[PDB]
Amino acid sequence: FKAVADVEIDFNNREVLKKYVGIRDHLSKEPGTRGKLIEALTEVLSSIKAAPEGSDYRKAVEASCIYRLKVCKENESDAAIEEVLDAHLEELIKEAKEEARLVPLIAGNAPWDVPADYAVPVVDYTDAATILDAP
Amino acid sequence: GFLDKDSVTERVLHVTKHFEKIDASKVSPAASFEKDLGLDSLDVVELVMALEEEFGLEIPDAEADKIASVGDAINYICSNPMAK
Amino acid sequence: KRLFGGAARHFYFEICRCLPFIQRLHKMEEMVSLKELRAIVKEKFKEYKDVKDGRVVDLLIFKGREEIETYLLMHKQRHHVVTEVVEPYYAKQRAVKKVTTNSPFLDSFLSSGYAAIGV
Amino acid sequence: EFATASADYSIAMKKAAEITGAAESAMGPKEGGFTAGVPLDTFTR
Amino acid sequence: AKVNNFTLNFGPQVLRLVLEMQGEIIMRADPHIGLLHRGTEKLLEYKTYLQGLPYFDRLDYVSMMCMEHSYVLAIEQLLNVSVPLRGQYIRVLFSEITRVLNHLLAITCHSMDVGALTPFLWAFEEREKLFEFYERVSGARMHAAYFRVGGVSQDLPIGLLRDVYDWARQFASRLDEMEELLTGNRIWKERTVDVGTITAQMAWDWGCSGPILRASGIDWDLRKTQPYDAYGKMQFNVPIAGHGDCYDRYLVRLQEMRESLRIIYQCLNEMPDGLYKSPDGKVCPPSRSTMKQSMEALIHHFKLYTEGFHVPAGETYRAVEAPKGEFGVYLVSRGGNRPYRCKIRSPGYAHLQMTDVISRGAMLADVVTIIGTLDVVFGEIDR
Amino acid sequence: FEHYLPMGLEYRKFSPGTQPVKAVVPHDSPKLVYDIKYFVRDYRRNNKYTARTVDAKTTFDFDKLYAGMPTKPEQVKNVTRPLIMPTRGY
Amino acid sequence: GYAYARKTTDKDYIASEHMQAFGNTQLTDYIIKTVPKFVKMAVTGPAQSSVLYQEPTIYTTPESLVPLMVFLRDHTNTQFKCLLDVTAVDFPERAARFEVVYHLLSPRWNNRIRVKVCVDEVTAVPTLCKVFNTANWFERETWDMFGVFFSGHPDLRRILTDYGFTGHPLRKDFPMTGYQEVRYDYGKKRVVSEPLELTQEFRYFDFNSPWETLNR
Amino acid sequence: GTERRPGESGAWKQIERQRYASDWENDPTFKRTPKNLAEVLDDSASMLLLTDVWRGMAYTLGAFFDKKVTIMYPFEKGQLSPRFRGEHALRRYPTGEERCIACKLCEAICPAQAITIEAEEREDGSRRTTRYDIDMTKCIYCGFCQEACPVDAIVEGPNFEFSTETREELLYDKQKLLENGDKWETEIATNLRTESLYR
Ligand SMILES: CCCCCCCCCCCC(=O)SCCNC(=O)CCNC(=O)[C@H](O)C(C)(C)COP(=O)(O)O
Ligand code: SF4
Ligand code: SF4
Repeated sequence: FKAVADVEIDFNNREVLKKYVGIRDHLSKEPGTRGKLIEALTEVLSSIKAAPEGSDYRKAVEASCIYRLKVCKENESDAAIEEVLDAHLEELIKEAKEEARLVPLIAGNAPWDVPADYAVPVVDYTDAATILDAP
Repeated sequence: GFLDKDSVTERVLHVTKHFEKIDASKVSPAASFEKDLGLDSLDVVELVMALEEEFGLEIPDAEADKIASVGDAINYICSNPMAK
Repeated sequence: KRLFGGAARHFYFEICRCLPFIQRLHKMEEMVSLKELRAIVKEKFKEYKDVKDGRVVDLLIFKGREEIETYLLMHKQRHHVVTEVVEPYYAKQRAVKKVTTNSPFLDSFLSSGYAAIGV
Repeated sequence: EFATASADYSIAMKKAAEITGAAESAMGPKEGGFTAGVPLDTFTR
Repeated sequence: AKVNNFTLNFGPQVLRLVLEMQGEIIMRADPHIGLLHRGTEKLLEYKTYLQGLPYFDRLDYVSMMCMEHSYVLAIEQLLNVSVPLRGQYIRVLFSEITRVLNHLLAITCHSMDVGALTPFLWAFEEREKLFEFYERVSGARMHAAYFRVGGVSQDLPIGLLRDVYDWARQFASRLDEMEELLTGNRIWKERTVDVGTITAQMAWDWGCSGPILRASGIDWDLRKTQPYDAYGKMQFNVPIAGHGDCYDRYLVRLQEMRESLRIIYQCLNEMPDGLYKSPDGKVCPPSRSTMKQSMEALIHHFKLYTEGFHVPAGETYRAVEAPKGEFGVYLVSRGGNRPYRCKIRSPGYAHLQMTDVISRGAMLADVVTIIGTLDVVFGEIDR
Repeated sequence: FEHYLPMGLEYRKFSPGTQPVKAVVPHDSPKLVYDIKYFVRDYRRNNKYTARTVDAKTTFDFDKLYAGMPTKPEQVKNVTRPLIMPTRGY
Repeated sequence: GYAYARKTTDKDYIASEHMQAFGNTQLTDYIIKTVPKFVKMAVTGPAQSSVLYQEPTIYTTPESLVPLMVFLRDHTNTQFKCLLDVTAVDFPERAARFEVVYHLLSPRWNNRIRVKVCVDEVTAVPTLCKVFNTANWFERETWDMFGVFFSGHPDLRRILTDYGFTGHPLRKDFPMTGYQEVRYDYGKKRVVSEPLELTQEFRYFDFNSPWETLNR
Repeated sequence: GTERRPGESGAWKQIERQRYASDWENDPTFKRTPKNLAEVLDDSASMLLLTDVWRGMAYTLGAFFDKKVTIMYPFEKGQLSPRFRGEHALRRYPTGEERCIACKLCEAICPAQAITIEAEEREDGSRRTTRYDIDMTKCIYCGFCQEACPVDAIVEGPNFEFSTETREELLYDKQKLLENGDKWETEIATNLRTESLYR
């Protein structure tokens, strides 16, 4: 990106970059770390147990959390987790906290409680260039 | 008993008299709004608003909903401590 | 006891409470009285006395509410009240048993080839 | 086999007209004109 | 004590505002709109697709061809029409000329509302030069009707790129002399710094887009994330600030003018030779010499100018990085030669909804600064 | 510092009605002058919508979805931005 | 609050391969499998984000619009933070003639989605003011233009039309020119509304070919 | 410069924040505290004695002594192109016969419905109009009618100076449009000799 300030800013220092884009003032003044991401993801893994075992929602949340924790485990520096998960760690901790917050509302609504012969029609679109252009 | 039971009665009859859907001689000092005079809820609300205009009061929705008779209106005005 | 929660009479009571402020703000003190205004608004309510659905009743009450705040906030002036509320009522109660023995058909015949549209 | 205009978006229009709960909406006579808000003499035509 | 709010009516003369104050501090702002609502969404159902195109010039009438772009792209997607290369380059070049015109007007009208009168008069002569560029290719200074389904309406006349290069050679000097009056001035800073702050969570929650979104530290440009025409080939930067200030939005808008100049220079050097219109004759009308010499061209000219092409049944939403944010069209097709439903999404409609939460804690003399920095035009707000 | 207001013949030297070189504008491709068949390029009327089999007893395996994702900074693969929209050769 | 400026270099890429593949191919099946009671119908079509892809459209009941939108905002794989608009489309041939349409944008993974609810004239749709703050003015405009009532709204009042305007102009049975028109009266000294008269009436041109195949 | 100061902050929450906490020293867009005597004198010569007002004043005084961009209308005119869409006009062949053949294509394409046409056959068998009206107060000046015409009969000419005092003077009938074409024919032909290379 281009910085509109006429002064020279380093931006290799990651704390300066987090200050300049307003992460400190507007999202989280406390710096997010790898341990806080691990704690938040384990909070999600504890919170999802209110969903039934056979539900696809629980499997989806658990698989996402397990992949995130494996990324956290195999990478020690927080810049590596930033480069893998394509965000700032403050964003990722907020994502995990929001995912943990979501669980009681979904569990109260119970979307998994459909009949056994539940049916959803789907209509898909095929482009003309599939049959007109070269295979 | 804050006010007398005669002048309030003739004032009630006086404001009941000017209603186009009412009969000027069928009105009695002890009647009913529904069976006798033949009024729905909005006519009752209009009559209670006329009574409020004449006696200078404010009758809430529940109290005006309880009023179903000429005698009920006279008793409510007589029991009111802020009547004129 | 009163159909659909008695919401028609509750809304009528609310409008009747709102009415003297309308008369003062729109300066209709020497044009109409509160008694005839209450009778007119009552006559607006009787036109939908045969609605059999409560959701239509709720929508009608919501729309009548929005009409009453657009009258409260001076977004329609006194000439709007004249041309939309009280003169249609006075026309519907003034033409009854006219001084001429012409039927409504013959008045329509002498007016134009087609029925009138609107007011 | 079934192929009655089975290659366009009209498949996705015939359903969405038969979605449950919305395929059984019904009103009484003259009720939609009361909530339409257009002048009532229009319905004398 | 039990202080009631003092209310104020702010202007019939087309924004109407009902403020509430607790002294000199505003507690509430309620915009009343619809004074320019002309019902263009209803009128588009009674037009063919070519007939309804000049309605879009009159939505954001500071930025016309960008409004045309999204409607054209929405039609082209459902029609499955490809645009040739030269037409894509022309569309990118005139979209960036349009962005320069809009940002000139927005910054100078804002600075005139604050009180500085000279930058307005300095920037409008440059606006006159770019209006001459519009007129030389379309014959209209503002409502060009230039972008069409499948390309552009006419080719570039010989001698246009020469003059666009001659304007772009001195535009940076004009922007430089513009900033000498405003950027390092204490009165402008004291009017603009920390006024109407927008954070990122509030920006996404309130549907913001454009230079508001970039001044709150969000890297989101539709010309780089979801590119359209030849914008993926263009090399330019996204300016980023991090306070969410009026001052930061002013700086972001100036830098966006610099980047638009960069894209304009790149388009002036890579303009290819070839077709400017799609060769599908059942969508694009033929040339006037071809129409007067072949039977199929005359039949297609007759039918395309009366019934128009039939768009296949379906729906789409297509958006463009308009100079005020994301401008989008939701087109619903039943299959006819007329749109069944055409919803228009305007960024200024969403930006003006924020005035209740942005003006809280500000004074009366900062309302006009907030309205000026949101960059609102009521043609697109009131459709 | 570049000056506003250029002097004579330094800007718009020729009026647009007196263009010094005649213009020859292409309005058709050379590939389509004598090869005019349309059904091989009818993209408008050849798109299809197909009703999928009713999405009820399918097997969404999340293990395969998360098994194709990277775990190290290198081995992250990114989708490059498209340079132009499709022109189909024109 | 996402898509913070992180890379200081020029990026020549959009998204990652695995997440773009998931969003462009598997998102319909994912949403159907995770929350099946919320979804009644799905269409995967020509992609709001770009001409090159496909994107889903989700049909839902009004009873579950708010939980589905909360799930689509807060779930870790579907982070649809921005609500771009709310609108309606009128289908007078249907039993429920209105389709309320919600467009969403995910800044986290460069995605878009569309959500539809079918109701008639007298069925309320739950408001999304608590989920998205822009839902206020869009629901006000939808009520103004179509007469769709949004229950639980803080102040549902008309926003676009005239002050005394009854009637919903974007319905198919509402006339293009309307019923009333406006002029100044010298006698009443007021601007007055009168029944419509046109000096030249609107000419409707019926162009449609009896050989055309695309009409649906 | 774009630098910030504690005190130059336009609001109150940030003014209260900068005078009770040193969080502004972490932000890189702020100007740092002066460290020695000369820096204090530079900061005071910035705040007192202005010198930021003076740069703008020097620029505007340079503009006072510079060249002007005003044209003296109506002795001097602006610049337009042969594609310019002005007053509508009806054209003839060089013989003197009308080009228009009442095809009603321009009436069909007109998005404003500003054209009204009636026709019958002339006494020599030719297909010609009997009414051709253009409501200039309904027209949007798009030029679509000029594009739809297959015989170059209706054009938008190069005239833009046609303001009137009554609105009845702007409801053009067929005779006035032919009079406009007879007035502007040579200029229209000169414009169309260039624009036929592109159209
Ligand atoms: C300044 C002037 C502005 C005025 C604008 C406000 C106008 C609002 C008018 C619209 C509101 C309505 O009609 S509300 C719709 C009213 N109709 C219904 O609800 C259907 C059921 N019928 C009833 O309720 C009847 O009143 C009845 C059978 C007599 C019940 O007898 P009671 O009554 O004994 O209970
Ligand atoms: S220029 Fe446009 S508005 Fe004027 S007559 Fe031609 S089509 Fe109609
Ligand atoms: S002016 Fe041209 S397009 Fe219009 S009716 Fe005459 S010949 Fe046809």
